[PDB]
Amino acid sequence: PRAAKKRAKGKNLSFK
Amino acid sequence: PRAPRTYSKTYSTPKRPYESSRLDAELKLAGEFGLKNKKEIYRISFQLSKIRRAARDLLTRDEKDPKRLFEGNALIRRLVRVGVLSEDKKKLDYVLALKVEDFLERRLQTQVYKLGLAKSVHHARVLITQRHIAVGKQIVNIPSFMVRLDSEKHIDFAPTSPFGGARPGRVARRNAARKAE
Amino acid sequence: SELIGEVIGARLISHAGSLTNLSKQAASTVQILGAEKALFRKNKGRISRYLANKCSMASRIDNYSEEPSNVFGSVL
Amino acid sequence: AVTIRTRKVISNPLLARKQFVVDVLHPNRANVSKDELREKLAEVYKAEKDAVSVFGFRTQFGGGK
Amino acid sequence: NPKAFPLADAALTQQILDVVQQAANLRQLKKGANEATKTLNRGISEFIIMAADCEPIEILLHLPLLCEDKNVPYVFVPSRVALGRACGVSRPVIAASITTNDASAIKTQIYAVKDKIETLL
Amino acid sequence: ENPADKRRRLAKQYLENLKSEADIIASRLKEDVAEQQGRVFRYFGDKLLISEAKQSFTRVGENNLTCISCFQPVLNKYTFEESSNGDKNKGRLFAYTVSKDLQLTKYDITDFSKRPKKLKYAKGGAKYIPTSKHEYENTTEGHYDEILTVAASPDGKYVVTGGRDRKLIVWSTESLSPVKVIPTKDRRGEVLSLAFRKNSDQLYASCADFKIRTYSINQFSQLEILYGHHDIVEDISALAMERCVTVGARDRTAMLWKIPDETRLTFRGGDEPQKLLRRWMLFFCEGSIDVVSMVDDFHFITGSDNGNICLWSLAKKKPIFTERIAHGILPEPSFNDISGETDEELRKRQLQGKKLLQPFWITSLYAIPYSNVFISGSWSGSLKVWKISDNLRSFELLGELSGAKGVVTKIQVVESGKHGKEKFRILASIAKEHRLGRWIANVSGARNGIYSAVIDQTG
Ligand SMILES: [Mg+2]
Repeated sequence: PRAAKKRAKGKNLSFK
Repeated sequence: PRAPRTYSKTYSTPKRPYESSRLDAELKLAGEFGLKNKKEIYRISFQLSKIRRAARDLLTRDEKDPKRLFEGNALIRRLVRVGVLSEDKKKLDYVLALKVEDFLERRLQTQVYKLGLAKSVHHARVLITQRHIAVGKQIVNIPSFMVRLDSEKHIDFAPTSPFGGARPGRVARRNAARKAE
Repeated sequence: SELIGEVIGARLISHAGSLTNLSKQAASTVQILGAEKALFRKNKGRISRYLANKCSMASRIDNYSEEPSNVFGSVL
Repeated sequence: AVTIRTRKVISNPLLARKQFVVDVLHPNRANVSKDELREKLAEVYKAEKDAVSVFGFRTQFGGGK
Repeated sequence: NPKAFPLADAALTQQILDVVQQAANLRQLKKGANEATKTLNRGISEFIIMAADCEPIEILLHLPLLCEDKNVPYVFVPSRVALGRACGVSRPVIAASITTNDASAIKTQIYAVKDKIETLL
Repeated sequence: ENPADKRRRLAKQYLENLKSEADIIASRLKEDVAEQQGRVFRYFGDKLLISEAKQSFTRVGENNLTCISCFQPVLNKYTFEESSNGDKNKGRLFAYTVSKDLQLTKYDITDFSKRPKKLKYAKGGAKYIPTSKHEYENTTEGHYDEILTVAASPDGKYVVTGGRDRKLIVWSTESLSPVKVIPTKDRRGEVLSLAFRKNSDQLYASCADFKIRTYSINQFSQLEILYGHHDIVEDISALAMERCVTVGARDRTAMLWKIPDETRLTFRGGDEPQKLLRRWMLFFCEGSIDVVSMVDDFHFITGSDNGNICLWSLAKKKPIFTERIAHGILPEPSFNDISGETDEELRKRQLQGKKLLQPFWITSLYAIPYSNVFISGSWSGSLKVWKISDNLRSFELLGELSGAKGVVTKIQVVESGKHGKEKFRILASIAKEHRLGRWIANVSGARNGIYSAVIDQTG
């Protein structure tokens, strides 16, 4: 039987 | 207790240090490349001796043995990457033909001198130790830094350095203030 | 000859000693070959230096060409 | 200007949280306080400041990051 | 037979134009026919790069004569507009020279071309 | 009347508009959100009509027109408000142009039938030379050196320029009034290319000091400097995401920067005529990569000085497809002037047959975002339109536009009309000399002006 298939991203903010 | 942290010496005293030929050779090397003391020459001689002994031992083995192929390929790759060994020069026998001088040119101080950022090896060392030189995005203050072929052509003045774009140092702005006053 | 003149250019050839010799010299050298008789002649000096290069330019057309023409010396 | 960047983000419903690595780019500045960074992370993640924690920040040699 | 001889191929021209660009950054490059004339006189040149499409061509045929007399390798590249761009100057260049410096950071690359140019001759 | 209800009203009005325009509605909504998915979704190469394009050339006083940037309002689906800066600028198209004469000029191109119409301009000169001589003090309002590039902010509120004066001056679109000057702060940091991130205020600047600089125009501040190129970064392109792409000129290396990941992907051509000739059984070696345009978030195209247009994919380091000598071979030098010999046959030998012949350079190359068609430029005297295959593995010559005569320093495209029926206007800057320098010999008939071509969709 086959194994289970494989399966939050970076976010950016600039201030000042 | 905590597990030991291993360590090793990076240099060894030559076999009979006081040879006049050896003294003059160390004099020439230190003067040409601006080495602080003999320990640097001993260190690089130790490294080169290790490399060349390994090359000899691999050469003793027959051609096509797994260990010879694997270790020789790794050693040639590392020597080519660091820049001592040229691309057309990829054989262990030519590794036996290397000299300390090649590693000496591969020092960051020498590269800074040659690239024209500094006109003299001592000026280059002074620039390195004062945080004015950056390899890529990284500021390097170690003259003994070994420069790779790819890293060779990214050497520049650091952005933070007064020569690389930042504001003038303390001396310049102090003089400007006193002149203004 | 067309650039400067038959008499003047010939003196330059003789001053250099041979048309081959004159061509090999640099432009700055060619200027001082003809600086003893004022052949090529602050604004005045600039034209003299400018002409000296063109004189060096024209000589090359002549020496290394088997059958030199005057088309280039004319436009020069 | 200061740039805040989140990487290697892993959702941990066992602890009911978000774990990640913070990269702070701060040109011409010594460094950024944990408080201010908590403000900005809270705003970015649309969560309370009280729910945001940050630690283990080391300035890379030569500064600026 | 042609006055421009030897004329480098596309592969060779690419490598040559690579070296000349590097020599420009390191202040080891003399640009212009008059400069190339001078460096030969002082004997401080490795080899002379020349544009075969120069307008007219002969105007740099004194450089080969000086080179062959002094035993300096020389080669012709097809394009002057290309050569000038490699040198870093904003105008076409018909002739160029590499200044002698055994203590330059690009010694190996220069000698690599200096080998091939010799084979071409 | 809470804010959410306002969004409802705009969307409800928006949906009614789609119903009035028209299965179809469902597809259009997906098309509206095709942009975030970084894939080509505008297959309109076939329906173009190049032969019927209305071409026009408009002369400009400025010498050596260096670059052009066009701003187009776009309706934002999230808020249903147009990108126009002000109500007066609703549905107005602007084009900004720079030249070596230190002059910035804006034109109105809204009326496709009519030629560009000048509105305002600003000119620099020796008045703006900095007295301090220090890099950090190069904060003068105007330019004092050649301006090479210009870019328009997607919000329509600012236009930014750069050049050999090692400054980045951002101007107000309405009055062309300087509002901030950002020195690059490096001795050889001459700005060579600007690309605005699509629908964002982020700016990517390529400098001659071998680095790429990122800015936030809204904050008027620098963000990050990117390292890794080995030679001058002559061109830069950007799409919706942060993946900008560059070309390294003599480095012959095109690099894609994953700014979020702080990683970079390296691509190299690696073509050799010897193998090319053998597989055939004139092929010119690549010298430098000068132009780049990103067709898709996963694909991009580059142009070299050997006349090669190469298509690339992020998966593959090598080119997937190449088009050699795209713009043809340069005219052979005349025999009457190659040498001074009287006999003609002597002069012909100096031509050395066809060995001296060299190809045209790809001075300009632009691809419409997320489309299957892109345009290339040179001083051959015609603009060539190419269509990419559906599988994104090859492209062909769609057509040509011969109106342009001179060096095509930069190309831009603008669209107007309904979604189904769109009119495309091609605006290309034409100059008598190459933007970076004066290497190129004077081209017969070349003029300084803005080339305009208007192309229609029928089928
Ligand atoms: Mg410091």
